[PDB]
Amino acid sequence: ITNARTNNDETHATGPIEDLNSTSHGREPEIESFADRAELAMMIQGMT
Amino acid sequence: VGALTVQPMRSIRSTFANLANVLIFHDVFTTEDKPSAFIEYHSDEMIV
Repeated sequence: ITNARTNNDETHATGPIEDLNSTSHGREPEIESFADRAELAMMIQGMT
Repeated sequence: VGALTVQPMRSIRSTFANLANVLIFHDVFTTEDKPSAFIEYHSDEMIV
């Protein structure tokens, strides 16, 4: 067993998928989303 | 005594040439070798 106080990346789970149920691969990217920012701060305005 | 040899011989064939000329007929289109299709498969994958 070894440790790592690391939270800025993964760099610890690597490998090739071998089946749509494979559970030990690397990491693939995700949908490129956007800002969608709406805070909750006592009379914020529209920005529609 | 000279003529009538064992090799075949010819006829008389008089000589006037009677206005000979040549026409040459060309069509238009040509060839090529690779198929060069219209529609083609193209692919893409989902796992990085």
